[PDB]
Amino acid sequence: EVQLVESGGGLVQPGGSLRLSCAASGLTVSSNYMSWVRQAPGKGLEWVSVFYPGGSTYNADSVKGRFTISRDNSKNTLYLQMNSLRAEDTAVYYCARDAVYYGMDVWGQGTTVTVSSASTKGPSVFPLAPSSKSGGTAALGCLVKDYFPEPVTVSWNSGALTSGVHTFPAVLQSSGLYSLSSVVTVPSSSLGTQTYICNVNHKPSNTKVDKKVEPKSC
Amino acid sequence: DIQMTQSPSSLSASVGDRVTITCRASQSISSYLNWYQQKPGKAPKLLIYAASSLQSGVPSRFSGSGSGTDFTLTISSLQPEDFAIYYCQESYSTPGLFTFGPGTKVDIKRTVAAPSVFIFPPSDEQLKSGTASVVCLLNNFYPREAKVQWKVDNALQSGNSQESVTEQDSKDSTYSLSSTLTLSKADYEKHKVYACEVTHQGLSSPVTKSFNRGE
Amino acid sequence: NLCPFGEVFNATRFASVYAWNRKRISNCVADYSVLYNSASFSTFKCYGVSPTKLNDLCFTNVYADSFVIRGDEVRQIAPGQTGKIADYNYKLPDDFTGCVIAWNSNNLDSKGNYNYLYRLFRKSNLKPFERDISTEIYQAGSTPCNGVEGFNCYFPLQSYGFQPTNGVGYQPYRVVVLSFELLHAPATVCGPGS
Ligand SMILES: *[C@@H]1O[C@H](CO[C@@H]2O[C@@H](C)[C@@H](O)[C@@H](O)[C@@H]2O)[C@@H](O[C@@H]2O[C@H](CO)[C@@H](O)[C@H](O)[C@H]2NC(C)=O)[C@H](O)[C@H]1NC(C)=O
Repeated sequence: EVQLVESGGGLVQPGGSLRLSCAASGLTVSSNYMSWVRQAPGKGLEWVSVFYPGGSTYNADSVKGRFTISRDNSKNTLYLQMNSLRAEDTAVYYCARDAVYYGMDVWGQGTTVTVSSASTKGPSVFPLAPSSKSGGTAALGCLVKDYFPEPVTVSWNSGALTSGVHTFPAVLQSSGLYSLSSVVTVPSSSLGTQTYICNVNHKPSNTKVDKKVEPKSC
Repeated sequence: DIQMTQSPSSLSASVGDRVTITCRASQSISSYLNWYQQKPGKAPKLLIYAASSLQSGVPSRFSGSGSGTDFTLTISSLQPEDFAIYYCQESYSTPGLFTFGPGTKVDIKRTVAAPSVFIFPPSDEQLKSGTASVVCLLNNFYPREAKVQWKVDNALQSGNSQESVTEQDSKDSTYSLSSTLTLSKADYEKHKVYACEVTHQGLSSPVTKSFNRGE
Repeated sequence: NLCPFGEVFNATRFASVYAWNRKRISNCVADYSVLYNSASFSTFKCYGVSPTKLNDLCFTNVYADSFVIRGDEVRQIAPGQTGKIADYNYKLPDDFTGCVIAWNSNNLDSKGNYNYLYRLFRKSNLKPFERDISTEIYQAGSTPCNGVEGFNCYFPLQSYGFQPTNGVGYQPYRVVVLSFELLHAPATVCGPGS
């Protein structure tokens, strides 16, 4: 039916280049106000570039001199050429048709761009050991530290432990590497007898790690 | 340019509630304002265009209102699929790189629930590598608003921690929060008392969890 | 006999920019520096001529184009500009010879006034001094619109919505563009110091 399909996103180093495409069906790109809009992790929507039907194009100040919007009528496709990329250009990039009075009614699904100088690296997995201090519920977990790029998946006891589990969103550290924690609450009574192991998978580095989490010996 | 603000930043509601969200414009932009809904990880979806016209395919429980400077979006009977972030957008500025509002998040209402708080020292294994991560966990609390204050030998720490929060739990409608304090091994061994102090509406006074390095 | 500039500058009603008015000035004496020394104009930019020297010049004909736009759009009424106004409503040539004159008309063209329109949708840019008055539904896809608004089918004109409450960038401005024609023909429009 009516759709916009973005492609071209990927990982690139600072100073590198990337070209996004947006293939349209059900509307004519060259006849519309066509836009690229991006959303950084946890932030709001930011307009990047706009292509007027008659040919004029405009860039946000944030990408001035670096990004170039273009289109190909024969392919009914919109493009965004991104040069001199920087870490803060990391975001999901959406293409959209703007019917200004009638709203932005058609949006693509988005394509992810990650700009970073970090090397691919598998995480270290450290125990968050249950407190020695207790006739109720105890918390334990694993700290999954210093990996790149996303994602990491975490299970507990190879999937036998699911209730009470919270695996948190990763934070990007100042090193450029990600870190996250996964925790679970369990009966304090089980600490002496039930084994708790977090299973960590980081496919970009082919890393699989199992870490047994137990009370710390004093 | 035009700056745009929405109220409130966050709202709690239940299925079947009547919800109203408002939006404010740096100028009077007549009826040139649109409303969008966004779910996590998905593109925004047009709900209202020209302040009051219902976008085709959008259920009739959505309606828009207002003119000039202030506008309100209304959901007559909130449905489970309506929990999301709602943005307003002006269609007025030049040359068409318009500005979106900051967004109003609508989450699921439930009884207040205080967090259970846990502090975790760095593992000995990590300390060998020269870095110490101290972790504070706030488990299963509601509402979302919460404050974590790190203390080291009673000195309040600023600039050396990061935190993240889960999405509202599908079963019990609570949030959980993890905060990580990072120090070098050298700095970690210069101090004894490591404390996480948590403020939340469900707690009469702030709760502190702590440990002494070396137990 | 003096050229009827007051008929243009002091007209009670001004046209919408998409339907800009043109008055042909001919066979008369033009006192340009009366206009120039006036203090009522926020914009008075000339191209190819000097404003002080205008009263000593003769032209074959002079054209006075007039319309209302938004304050932040006045910058588009110049050679080499782009934007919704220059692209789809009123376009000056690159080799423009004439003067662009504008003044804030907030106290005249703001009542909420929705009378003044501009063209929002157009598939190609206007040529210089082209005037497009069509109201056909704009076809944004491959499906014909058959005169009804809907998906991919937009009315091409939109209203300015002038509210006197707003800042000066969003206030209505009356514009007069004077273009000076020089041909191999009699010069019928002369300044007083000719
Ligand atoms: C456009 O009109 C102004 C103002 O004209 C004055 O107000 C009118 C309502 C009407 O009563 C006119 O007769 C008035 O003169 C013109 O500006 C004036 O020019 C005359 C000389 O002709 C001078 O005596 C006045 O002091 C001027 N007033 C101001 C406010 O500048 C102006 O010349 C007209 N525009 C053109 C292009 O002719």
